[PDB]
Amino acid sequence: MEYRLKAYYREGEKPSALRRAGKLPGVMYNRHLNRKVYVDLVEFDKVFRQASIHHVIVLELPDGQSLPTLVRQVNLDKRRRRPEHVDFFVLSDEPVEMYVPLRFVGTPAGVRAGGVLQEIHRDILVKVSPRNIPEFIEVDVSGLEIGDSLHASDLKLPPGVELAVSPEETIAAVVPPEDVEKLAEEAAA
Amino acid sequence: RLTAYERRKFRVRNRIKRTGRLRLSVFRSLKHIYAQIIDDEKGVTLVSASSLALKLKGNKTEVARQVGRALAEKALALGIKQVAFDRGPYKYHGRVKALAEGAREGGLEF
Amino acid sequence: AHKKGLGSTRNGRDSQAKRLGVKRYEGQVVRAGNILVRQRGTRFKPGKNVGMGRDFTLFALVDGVVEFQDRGRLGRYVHVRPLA
Amino acid sequence: MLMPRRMKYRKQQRGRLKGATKGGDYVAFGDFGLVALEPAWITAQQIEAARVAMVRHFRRGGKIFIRIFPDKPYTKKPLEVRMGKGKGNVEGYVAVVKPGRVMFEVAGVTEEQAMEALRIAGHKLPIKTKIVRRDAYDEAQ
RNA sequence: GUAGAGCACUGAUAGGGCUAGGGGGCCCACCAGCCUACCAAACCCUGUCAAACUCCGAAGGGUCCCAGGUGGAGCCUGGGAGUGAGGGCGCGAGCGAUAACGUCCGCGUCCGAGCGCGGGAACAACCGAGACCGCCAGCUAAGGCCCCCAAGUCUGGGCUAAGUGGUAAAGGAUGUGGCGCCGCGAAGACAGCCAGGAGGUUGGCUUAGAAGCAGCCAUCCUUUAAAGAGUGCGUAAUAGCUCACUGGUCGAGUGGCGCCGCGCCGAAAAUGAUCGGGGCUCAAGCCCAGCGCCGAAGCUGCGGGUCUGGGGGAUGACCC
RNA sequence: GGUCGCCUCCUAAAAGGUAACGGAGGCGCCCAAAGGUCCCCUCAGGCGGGACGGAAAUCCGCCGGAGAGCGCAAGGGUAG
RNA sequence: GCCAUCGAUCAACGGAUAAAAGUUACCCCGGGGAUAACAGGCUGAUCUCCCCCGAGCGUCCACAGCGGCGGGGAGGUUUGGCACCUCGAUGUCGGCUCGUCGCAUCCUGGGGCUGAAGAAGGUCCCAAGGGUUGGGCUGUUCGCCCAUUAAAGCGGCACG
RNA sequence: UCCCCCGUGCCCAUAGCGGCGUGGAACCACCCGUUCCCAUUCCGAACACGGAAGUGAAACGCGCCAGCGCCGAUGGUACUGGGCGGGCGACCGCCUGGGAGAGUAGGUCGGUGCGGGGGA
Ligand SMILES: [Mg+2]
Ligand SMILES: [Mg+2]
Ligand SMILES: [Mg+2]
Ligand SMILES: [Mg+2]
Ligand SMILES: [Mg+2]
Ligand SMILES: [Mg+2]
Ligand SMILES: [Mg+2]
Ligand SMILES: [Mg+2]
Ligand SMILES: [Mg+2]
Ligand SMILES: [Mg+2]
Ligand SMILES: [Mg+2]
Ligand SMILES: [Mg+2]
Ligand SMILES: [Mg+2]
Ligand SMILES: [Mg+2]
Ligand SMILES: [Mg+2]
Ligand SMILES: [Mg+2]
Ligand SMILES: [Mg+2]
Ligand SMILES: [Mg+2]
Ligand SMILES: [Mg+2]
Ligand SMILES: [Mg+2]
Ligand SMILES: [Mg+2]
Ligand SMILES: [Mg+2]
Ligand SMILES: [Mg+2]
Ligand SMILES: [Mg+2]
Ligand SMILES: [Mg+2]
Ligand SMILES: [Mg+2]
Ligand SMILES: [Mg+2]
Ligand SMILES: [Mg+2]
Ligand SMILES: [Mg+2]
Ligand SMILES: [Mg+2]
Ligand SMILES: [Mg+2]
Ligand SMILES: [Mg+2]
Ligand SMILES: [Mg+2]
Ligand SMILES: [Mg+2]
Ligand SMILES: [Mg+2]
Ligand SMILES: [Mg+2]
Ligand SMILES: [Mg+2]
Ligand SMILES: [Mg+2]
Ligand SMILES: [Mg+2]
Ligand SMILES: [Mg+2]
Ligand SMILES: [Mg+2]
Ligand SMILES: [Mg+2]
Ligand SMILES: [Mg+2]
Ligand SMILES: [Mg+2]
Ligand SMILES: [Mg+2]
Ligand SMILES: [Mg+2]
Ligand SMILES: [Mg+2]
Ligand SMILES: [Mg+2]
Ligand SMILES: [Mg+2]
Ligand SMILES: [Mg+2]
Ligand SMILES: [Mg+2]
Ligand SMILES: [Mg+2]
Ligand SMILES: [Mg+2]
Ligand SMILES: [Mg+2]
Ligand SMILES: [Mg+2]
Ligand SMILES: [Mg+2]
Ligand SMILES: [Mg+2]
Ligand SMILES: [Mg+2]
Ligand SMILES: [Mg+2]
Ligand SMILES: [Mg+2]
Ligand SMILES: [Mg+2]
Ligand SMILES: [Mg+2]
Ligand SMILES: [Mg+2]
Ligand SMILES: [Mg+2]
Ligand SMILES: [Mg+2]
Ligand SMILES: [Mg+2]
Ligand SMILES: [Mg+2]
Ligand SMILES: [Mg+2]
Ligand SMILES: [Mg+2]
Ligand SMILES: [Mg+2]
Ligand SMILES: [Mg+2]
Ligand SMILES: [Mg+2]
Ligand SMILES: [Mg+2]
Ligand SMILES: [Mg+2]
Ligand SMILES: [Mg+2]
Ligand SMILES: [Mg+2]
Ligand SMILES: [Mg+2]
Ligand SMILES: [Mg+2]
Ligand SMILES: [Mg+2]
Ligand SMILES: [Mg+2]
Ligand SMILES: [Mg+2]
Ligand SMILES: [Mg+2]
Ligand SMILES: [Mg+2]
Ligand SMILES: [Mg+2]
Ligand SMILES: [Mg+2]
Ligand SMILES: [Mg+2]
Ligand SMILES: [Mg+2]
Ligand SMILES: [Mg+2]
Ligand SMILES: [Mg+2]
Ligand SMILES: [Mg+2]
Ligand SMILES: [Mg+2]
Ligand SMILES: [Mg+2]
Ligand SMILES: [Mg+2]
Ligand SMILES: [Mg+2]
Ligand SMILES: [Mg+2]
Ligand SMILES: [Mg+2]
Ligand SMILES: [Mg+2]
Ligand SMILES: [Mg+2]
Ligand SMILES: [Mg+2]
Ligand SMILES: [Mg+2]
Ligand SMILES: [Mg+2]
Ligand SMILES: [Mg+2]
Ligand SMILES: [Mg+2]
Ligand SMILES: [Mg+2]
Ligand SMILES: [Mg+2]
Ligand SMILES: [Mg+2]
Ligand SMILES: [Mg+2]
Ligand SMILES: [Mg+2]
Ligand SMILES: [Mg+2]
Ligand SMILES: [Mg+2]
Ligand SMILES: [Mg+2]
Ligand SMILES: [Mg+2]
Ligand SMILES: [Mg+2]
Ligand SMILES: [Mg+2]
Ligand SMILES: [Mg+2]
Ligand SMILES: [Mg+2]
Ligand SMILES: [Mg+2]
Ligand SMILES: [Mg+2]
Ligand SMILES: [Mg+2]
Ligand SMILES: [Mg+2]
Ligand SMILES: [Mg+2]
Ligand SMILES: [Mg+2]
Ligand SMILES: [Mg+2]
Ligand SMILES: [Mg+2]
Ligand SMILES: [Mg+2]
Ligand SMILES: [Mg+2]
Ligand SMILES: [Mg+2]
Ligand SMILES: [Mg+2]
Ligand SMILES: [Mg+2]
Ligand SMILES: [Mg+2]
Ligand SMILES: [Mg+2]
Ligand SMILES: [Mg+2]
Ligand SMILES: [Mg+2]
Ligand SMILES: [Mg+2]
Ligand SMILES: [Mg+2]
Ligand SMILES: [Mg+2]
Ligand SMILES: [Mg+2]
Ligand SMILES: [Mg+2]
Ligand SMILES: [Mg+2]
Ligand SMILES: [Mg+2]
Ligand SMILES: [Mg+2]
Ligand SMILES: [Mg+2]
Ligand SMILES: [Mg+2]
Ligand SMILES: [Mg+2]
Ligand SMILES: [Mg+2]
Ligand SMILES: [Mg+2]
Ligand SMILES: [Mg+2]
Ligand SMILES: [Mg+2]
Ligand SMILES: [Mg+2]
Ligand SMILES: [Mg+2]
Ligand SMILES: [Mg+2]
Ligand SMILES: [Mg+2]
Ligand SMILES: [Mg+2]
Ligand SMILES: [Mg+2]
Ligand SMILES: [Mg+2]
Ligand SMILES: [Mg+2]
Ligand SMILES: [Mg+2]
Ligand SMILES: [Mg+2]
Ligand SMILES: [Mg+2]
Ligand SMILES: [Mg+2]
Ligand SMILES: [Mg+2]
Ligand SMILES: [Mg+2]
Ligand SMILES: [Mg+2]
Ligand SMILES: [Mg+2]
Ligand SMILES: [Mg+2]
Ligand SMILES: [Mg+2]
Ligand SMILES: [Mg+2]
Ligand SMILES: [Mg+2]
Ligand SMILES: [Mg+2]
Ligand SMILES: [Mg+2]
Ligand SMILES: [Mg+2]
Ligand SMILES: [Mg+2]
Ligand SMILES: [Mg+2]
Ligand SMILES: [Mg+2]
Ligand SMILES: [Mg+2]
Ligand SMILES: [Mg+2]
Ligand SMILES: [Mg+2]
Ligand SMILES: [Mg+2]
Ligand SMILES: [Mg+2]
Ligand SMILES: [Mg+2]
Ligand SMILES: [Mg+2]
Ligand SMILES: [Mg+2]
Ligand SMILES: [Mg+2]
Ligand SMILES: [Mg+2]
Ligand SMILES: [Mg+2]
Ligand SMILES: [Mg+2]
Ligand SMILES: [Mg+2]
Ligand SMILES: [Mg+2]
Ligand SMILES: [Mg+2]
Ligand SMILES: [Mg+2]
Ligand SMILES: [Mg+2]
Ligand SMILES: [Mg+2]
Ligand SMILES: [Mg+2]
Ligand SMILES: [Mg+2]
Ligand SMILES: [Mg+2]
Ligand SMILES: [Mg+2]
Ligand SMILES: [Mg+2]
Ligand SMILES: [Mg+2]
Ligand SMILES: [Mg+2]
Ligand SMILES: [Mg+2]
Ligand SMILES: [Mg+2]
Ligand SMILES: [Mg+2]
Ligand SMILES: [Mg+2]
Ligand SMILES: [Mg+2]
Ligand SMILES: [Mg+2]
Ligand SMILES: [Mg+2]
Ligand SMILES: [Mg+2]
Ligand SMILES: [Mg+2]
Ligand SMILES: [Mg+2]
Ligand SMILES: [Mg+2]
Ligand SMILES: [Mg+2]
Ligand SMILES: [Mg+2]
Ligand SMILES: [Mg+2]
Ligand SMILES: [Mg+2]
Ligand SMILES: [Mg+2]
Ligand SMILES: [Mg+2]
Ligand SMILES: [Mg+2]
Ligand SMILES: [Mg+2]
Ligand SMILES: [Mg+2]
Ligand SMILES: [Mg+2]
Ligand SMILES: [Mg+2]
Ligand SMILES: [Mg+2]
Ligand SMILES: [Mg+2]
Ligand SMILES: [Mg+2]
Ligand SMILES: [Mg+2]
Ligand SMILES: [Mg+2]
Ligand SMILES: [Mg+2]
Ligand SMILES: [Mg+2]
Ligand SMILES: [Mg+2]
Ligand SMILES: [Mg+2]
Ligand SMILES: [Mg+2]
Ligand SMILES: [Mg+2]
Repeated sequence: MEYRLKAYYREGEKPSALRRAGKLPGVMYNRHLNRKVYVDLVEFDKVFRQASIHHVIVLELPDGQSLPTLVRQVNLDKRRRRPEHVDFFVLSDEPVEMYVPLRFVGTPAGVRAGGVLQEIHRDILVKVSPRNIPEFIEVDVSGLEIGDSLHASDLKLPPGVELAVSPEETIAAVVPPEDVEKLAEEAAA
Repeated sequence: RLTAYERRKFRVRNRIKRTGRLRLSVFRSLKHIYAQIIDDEKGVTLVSASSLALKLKGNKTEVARQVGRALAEKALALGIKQVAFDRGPYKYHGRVKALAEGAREGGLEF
Repeated sequence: AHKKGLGSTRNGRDSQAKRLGVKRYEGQVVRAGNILVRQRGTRFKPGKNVGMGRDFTLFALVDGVVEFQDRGRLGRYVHVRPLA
Repeated sequence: MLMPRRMKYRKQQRGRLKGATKGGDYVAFGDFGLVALEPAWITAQQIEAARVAMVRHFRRGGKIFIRIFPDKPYTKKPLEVRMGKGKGNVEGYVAVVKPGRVMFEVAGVTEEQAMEALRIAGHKLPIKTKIVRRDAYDEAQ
């Protein structure tokens, strides 16, 4: 739940060049600092797949620095569906907003009834200090029948963690399945 | 959001400001009345007369007349003679009127 | 042979172009009377030495130099600074 | 059959199809999606056709998402008539799709099940397509 | 106020939440409790769409001032016109069918009038280039350098095996080279070899037995180095008989997924064929790098003509 | 067959202008107040409360920048 | 005359007269390939042919024979679109005569699968060498019908 | 020449909504009264006049806090003036200059001019 990844500085070098040279341009900022950076693409990839916005990534800077960062945002090539830039948000002692992976557990009554659990939110935005960033946030989705749902206003919350959205943000629900016989009255429509 | 107070103010003030003359503005508190003369080009008061500053008293209307008269004295001295009357949110009547009437025979051209 | 039951067109017209717009710009020298802006409504407002005609036309009242101004919520204004 | 309930205007100019997709480029609902590789006017017939194909494939089960909608009126002048004398009539609606646009999504159906179903769907579409899995990249968007 | 983008307005919009009302059942009705895998206004979240939507908004474009700019520039007055069928190409739109050597506009260009010159086989408008005249001199452009046909059968480095090159799509494939990621592995794997691979199936059943193998009927339990109420063959049927499977043996690599380069199929026409032809396969094809050279009426050299300007003339004639 | 003049919007490619038997709509009137001026006032809509009285008549309260109104089509403008 | 003002669906709205509809195959002249009908050409919507998908049918079994909803092409026979050659003339259907070429093959030849027992048939592949009848009806092309046949192919050639 | 208040402009929400607190010496406001001037399609609500018993409750001024609203980089990308290349073709790609919108970090409970009154 704490990852490393080597980073490097950059100035004039054109992003285009850097990309077709297998690196990935980025940036590194918080209220106090802001620095153009780049990482190895293939190296970022393997890390980011696991870490995501959810877990802290530590940037090994050339000047021997080791910075705690969250990935704040990631810019995609629309055509290619492939990363073209990264934002690294350097953590400070301060509390920070962030997305924490929800973990639904227990197979819902509705899923058994033949429905399907639509996982509306997969992470939830939260105020929390770095030293105490949680991860798996369990959710009993088991009592959920078809036509029911639960909201943010129904979450575990480890201590020292703020429901940083509307409480009424609907978290997940259970929806009736696709069904071939529905096509009948869809034809009768 | 706006009070009818404010709406009147803008409405009568803007019209006068367009004529480009000097502006005789007026404030009419429950206890006093004040009148300053303004160059809206530069945004500056050229001369001012008031009840509080005059250390004056003796029935509001009769008082008001004098502050006008006094206003003209200091005005004409400076060179001011041509002027336009900002009657503010107040109906041209009574106290405000008296200020005008005084400032008139006091020498101001308006 | 060819020319079969075709159709018609229930519309297909327009009005004449009205040549609206700003006619003199910031920094342009102008004679009193010069048309400064042709417009519909006050897309611009008359400022210093600028009058407005019945169809919202903005013209100079003095010989001078045209000057523009955006006063935010109070609208945009065309002025004419006279020249000494 | 998709089409607007109501319409501000009945006929609509054709337009070009410049650039990559404007947005709707990341998976947002299910686990797998179908992505447009080349641009096209996707007919309301095709949308529906793909939809049915998936439905049918995993008979009763899973949920299908449809991230495209035909709001563009498609015109056609009658057969064997000449140019001019007005614009043709509306004869259907299309959805303008561009490369990168995820068009369908599925969920709550096994990985193998999703793969075949989305695959069949693409066969109905007039363009080249690719299937994709929900990524860390998608959830980041 | 466009391209882009955006949803704040006007509309559109999929899912979810929330929630007036509407519908089905219940209570049963008189009013009220209804609860609702149905329909759904407003509203909220996710996710989008629009020439006649815009909270936003470039690049550009326009005009003004200052500066450069002496040009077959510019401005004023007047004499003489011709033109008022245009077209192709690039780009931006409408119409059309995201047809047309289509049509209608806009910006540019060329043909028109440059059907004069080089290239593109041939070819107004594509690439190169604006032809005053002469030369058996030179340099270059595009395009080329194996022969027709001027110049490298030049030099490195890859790919292609289809004559692809030498003109087509969805989509199909153990083509081929190159990158990856994923399990397997000598804690002897993959390929075959291989002793083994009894059912108390007394299948719940079956009827001229329809006792594992028409009969998609819990779809048993055993001895374990491993043997399924069965992956199969003679059957409506007993025999027979493969597979699963562990077991050694073998000894060193094997399996699956993804991306890139180049190629294969899909690929049927009417007088005789063909990449212009011959012909071409570590190329005479494709891609990367380098050094040469060929070549147009362009540019240069030499001679001459004429127009304009500026000098000369310390004058016309003439001269530079 | 349709059209023929005028106006509004788009097409129109961010100055002006710009075509098609391209996409949508209007006009051939009107007002002695719907004109001039001085003075005063501020909408629509929502929620709550209120005899007859309702979705909506008139009254009270709180909210509200303009989504109302501006004779007429549309645009622009507009409660300073 | 001057000044003010009135009479215009002069609406074909820059308004030809104060005052005006048809017809010609009985027709004529000047022009136009600036412009239609024939044919060519570009296009290929329509037309014909061939594919991709595999929903489902075929007792059983997606693929013997079939192929929902949809998707991609080839051809240039049909009807069109466009108006590029031709209006100082490119004669237009069917028949006859003479053919010749294409092959997406009607027959004959060689094959694969078959829900191929055999005989037959179905479907696909190869193959253009040769062959592909005579009548009734209608101007007919097309089409129906009679009698046969190994078969009574379809297209191009200015619908030769 | 620092502080508070009053009138008035300018910048036009970083200034606003909302919340909590503070202020009556002075100013200002509500306040007191309807004789007079003036006034209400009814009402001294408003406008107006004569006042000063009361109060900062309202309003207003000044603070404080970031729920709302508003502002919002850097980095990257879209698009693009100009110049090019690949592909039969649909469309892609390169150099050069310019460069958004969204979103991220983050900012904000205003800043200033002229006059008047009152302070230390
Ligand atoms: Mg390390
Ligand atoms: Mg800071
Ligand atoms: Mg690497
Ligand atoms: Mg550390
Ligand atoms: Mg369960
Ligand atoms: Mg629901
Ligand atoms: Mg239906
Ligand atoms: Mg329906
Ligand atoms: Mg407001
Ligand atoms: Mg008012
Ligand atoms: Mg007002
Ligand atoms: Mg000022
Ligand atoms: Mg006294
Ligand atoms: Mg007197
Ligand atoms: Mg005087
Ligand atoms: Mg015809
Ligand atoms: Mg007709
Ligand atoms: Mg009609
Ligand atoms: Mg117009
Ligand atoms: Mg005009
Ligand atoms: Mg026009
Ligand atoms: Mg005026
Ligand atoms: Mg005007
Ligand atoms: Mg300025
Ligand atoms: Mg300003
Ligand atoms: Mg404003
Ligand atoms: Mg204003
Ligand atoms: Mg305004
Ligand atoms: Mg609908
Ligand atoms: Mg396009
Ligand atoms: Mg784009
Ligand atoms: Mg693009
Ligand atoms: Mg691009
Ligand atoms: Mg898009
Ligand atoms: Mg799930
Ligand atoms: Mg499933
Ligand atoms: Mg497809
Ligand atoms: Mg994926
Ligand atoms: Mg993944
Ligand atoms: Mg998220
Ligand atoms: Mg705008
Ligand atoms: Mg505009
Ligand atoms: Mg708005
Ligand atoms: Mg609007
Ligand atoms: Mg709306
Ligand atoms: Mg809506
Ligand atoms: Mg919805
Ligand atoms: Mg809903
Ligand atoms: Mg009901
Ligand atoms: Mg009932
Ligand atoms: Mg009842
Ligand atoms: Mg009862
Ligand atoms: Mg009831
Ligand atoms: Mg009753
Ligand atoms: Mg009853
Ligand atoms: Mg209930
Ligand atoms: Mg527009
Ligand atoms: Mg637009
Ligand atoms: Mg902005
Ligand atoms: Mg803004
Ligand atoms: Mg702007
Ligand atoms: Mg800018
Ligand atoms: Mg600009
Ligand atoms: Mg100059
Ligand atoms: Mg002439
Ligand atoms: Mg002329
Ligand atoms: Mg003419
Ligand atoms: Mg012409
Ligand atoms: Mg031209
Ligand atoms: Mg041209
Ligand atoms: Mg061409
Ligand atoms: Mg072209
Ligand atoms: Mg298009
Ligand atoms: Mg198309
Ligand atoms: Mg096209
Ligand atoms: Mg074409
Ligand atoms: Mg087409
Ligand atoms: Mg074209
Ligand atoms: Mg075109
Ligand atoms: Mg041009
Ligand atoms: Mg030439
Ligand atoms: Mg030329
Ligand atoms: Mg010629
Ligand atoms: Mg040439
Ligand atoms: Mg040539
Ligand atoms: Mg050629
Ligand atoms: Mg020629
Ligand atoms: Mg040509
Ligand atoms: Mg030639
Ligand atoms: Mg030529
Ligand atoms: Mg060339
Ligand atoms: Mg070139
Ligand atoms: Mg040279
Ligand atoms: Mg040379
Ligand atoms: Mg060149
Ligand atoms: Mg060269
Ligand atoms: Mg050669
Ligand atoms: Mg030669
Ligand atoms: Mg040679
Ligand atoms: Mg071959
Ligand atoms: Mg070849
Ligand atoms: Mg070649
Ligand atoms: Mg080619
Ligand atoms: Mg070819
Ligand atoms: Mg080729
Ligand atoms: Mg291909
Ligand atoms: Mg393959
Ligand atoms: Mg494969
Ligand atoms: Mg493979
Ligand atoms: Mg390959
Ligand atoms: Mg690895
Ligand atoms: Mg691993
Ligand atoms: Mg494996
Ligand atoms: Mg591994
Ligand atoms: Mg071991
Ligand atoms: Mg068996
Ligand atoms: Mg059976
Ligand atoms: Mg059991
Ligand atoms: Mg036996
Ligand atoms: Mg046996
Ligand atoms: Mg993979
Ligand atoms: Mg790769
Ligand atoms: Mg890859
Ligand atoms: Mg091929
Ligand atoms: Mg050759
Ligand atoms: Mg050659
Ligand atoms: Mg050859
Ligand atoms: Mg020459
Ligand atoms: Mg020469
Ligand atoms: Mg000579
Ligand atoms: Mg010479
Ligand atoms: Mg000289
Ligand atoms: Mg001389
Ligand atoms: Mg008529
Ligand atoms: Mg323009
Ligand atoms: Mg009336
Ligand atoms: Mg009044
Ligand atoms: Mg009033
Ligand atoms: Mg109301
Ligand atoms: Mg009410
Ligand atoms: Mg009521
Ligand atoms: Mg009643
Ligand atoms: Mg009321
Ligand atoms: Mg509105
Ligand atoms: Mg109303
Ligand atoms: Mg307004
Ligand atoms: Mg309005
Ligand atoms: Mg305002
Ligand atoms: Mg006279
Ligand atoms: Mg008429
Ligand atoms: Mg009439
Ligand atoms: Mg006429
Ligand atoms: Mg006449
Ligand atoms: Mg005449
Ligand atoms: Mg006769
Ligand atoms: Mg005759
Ligand atoms: Mg003829
Ligand atoms: Mg011909
Ligand atoms: Mg066509
Ligand atoms: Mg048809
Ligand atoms: Mg085919
Ligand atoms: Mg069946
Ligand atoms: Mg079978
Ligand atoms: Mg099946
Ligand atoms: Mg098949
Ligand atoms: Mg059907
Ligand atoms: Mg088709
Ligand atoms: Mg053809
Ligand atoms: Mg033909
Ligand atoms: Mg044709
Ligand atoms: Mg033409
Ligand atoms: Mg032509
Ligand atoms: Mg004849
Ligand atoms: Mg005969
Ligand atoms: Mg014949
Ligand atoms: Mg045959
Ligand atoms: Mg045969
Ligand atoms: Mg056979
Ligand atoms: Mg048989
Ligand atoms: Mg078949
Ligand atoms: Mg033959
Ligand atoms: Mg033959
Ligand atoms: Mg034959
Ligand atoms: Mg016969
Ligand atoms: Mg006959
Ligand atoms: Mg006959
Ligand atoms: Mg017939
Ligand atoms: Mg016959
Ligand atoms: Mg027979
Ligand atoms: Mg016969
Ligand atoms: Mg023939
Ligand atoms: Mg023909
Ligand atoms: Mg014929
Ligand atoms: Mg023909
Ligand atoms: Mg024939
Ligand atoms: Mg101080
Ligand atoms: Mg201030
Ligand atoms: Mg400021
Ligand atoms: Mg504000
Ligand atoms: Mg609050
Ligand atoms: Mg608070
Ligand atoms: Mg408190
Ligand atoms: Mg406090
Ligand atoms: Mg306190
Ligand atoms: Mg006191
Ligand atoms: Mg008294
Ligand atoms: Mg009395
Ligand atoms: Mg009285
Ligand atoms: Mg009065
Ligand atoms: Mg009275
Ligand atoms: Mg009354
Ligand atoms: Mg009255
Ligand atoms: Mg307060
Ligand atoms: Mg707070
Ligand atoms: Mg905030
Ligand atoms: Mg703003
Ligand atoms: Mg930036
Ligand atoms: Mg940049
Ligand atoms: Mg560019
Ligand atoms: Mg460009
Ligand atoms: Mg190009
Ligand atoms: Mg090319
Ligand atoms: Mg490309
Ligand atoms: Mg380049
Ligand atoms: Mg370049
Ligand atoms: Mg740049
Ligand atoms: Mg650039
Ligand atoms: Mg703060
Ligand atoms: Mg604030
Ligand atoms: Mg505040
Ligand atoms: Mg402060
Ligand atoms: Mg200062």
